[PDB]
Amino acid sequence: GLMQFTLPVRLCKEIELFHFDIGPFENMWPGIFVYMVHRSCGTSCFELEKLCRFIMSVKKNYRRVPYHNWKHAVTVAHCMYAILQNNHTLFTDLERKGLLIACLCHDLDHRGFSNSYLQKFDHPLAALYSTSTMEQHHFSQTVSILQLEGHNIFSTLSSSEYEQVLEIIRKAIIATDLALYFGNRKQLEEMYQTGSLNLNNQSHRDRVIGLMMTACDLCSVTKLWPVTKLTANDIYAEFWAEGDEMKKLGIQPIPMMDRDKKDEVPQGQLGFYNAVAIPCYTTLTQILPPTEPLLKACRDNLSQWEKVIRGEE
Ligand SMILES: O=C(N[C@@H]1CCN(c2ccc(Cl)cn2)C1)c1nc(C2CC2)ccc1Nc1cncnc1
Ligand SMILES: [Mg+2]
Ligand SMILES: [Zn+2]
Repeated sequence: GLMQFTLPVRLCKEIELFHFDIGPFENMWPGIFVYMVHRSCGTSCFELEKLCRFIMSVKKNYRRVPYHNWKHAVTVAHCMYAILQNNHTLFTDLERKGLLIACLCHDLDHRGFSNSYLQKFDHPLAALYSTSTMEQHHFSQTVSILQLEGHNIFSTLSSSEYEQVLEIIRKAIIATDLALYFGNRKQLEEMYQTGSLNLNNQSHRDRVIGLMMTACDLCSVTKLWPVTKLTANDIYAEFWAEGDEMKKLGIQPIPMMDRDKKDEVPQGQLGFYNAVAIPCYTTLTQILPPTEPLLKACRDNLSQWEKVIRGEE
């Protein structure tokens, strides 16, 4: 109860910032996550013995892949931490609880392959879940760990609140299917621009949480250039491996997943910042102004990718 977590001064300061990198010391990441839950939610939110055990079962069920790994799970929870800390009054006690756990669980048991590849490969998960194939798997894994013994971190909630929080987490994890981002933002854009957006509307709240999850999921594009640059290597490591597996199915992959088409990556990143990233943080800033630093950082990396094409690096 009186056992606070405390980080070194540089991390204690820098972890409040949006562009925070959790660093290469894996054994610190669980403590970083418990510090964030304590500040963002409260020392009373979770039983420390259960949370710690929950955290370590989740870690175990992430795989050793270049990008969609344990570090990504924690990085995505940090972004969600920063948003909730800068938007202090807007979110309920169950949301702040649900959302940090949703972020940590969002990519449980990821194999480094897109939904497309599972469909074309005719993976068993594709027959079980026809859309948002991995995301439904991710949520299924989350429920599996919650139900392990001594892992029910929500055991103080009423039966009804417990159902609410698992509904928050399900929708939250499904929203990280990028296929669903495009329509979600467009609907939020119109609701803002016609001025009919309404945070008391539960249908509206879900969409906003959906956008927050995309924002957090893509947050490697909102770091200082060196972190974003080096994370781009890990993502394409996964992309190029999948392309190889596409070729093995007798399918020429899209250039994004073809390693013989590295030259085209800089231009591919512009399209992505223009088509996906900037629109995502713009709309998010419009609905939550104190998230503006995610937009600024995103623009800074977009500018850096233009410099790459101009041969200045
Ligand atoms: O870039 C991403 N998608 C782009 C789509 C088009 N792109 C493309 C097109 C043509 C060529 Cl020839 C090369 N590439 C790539 C990306 N996607 C995801 C989720 C799987 C959806 C997450 C992060 C991402 N970027 C990222 C950048 N930096 C640090 N971390 C992640
Ligand atoms: Mg995912
Ligand atoms: Zn993810």
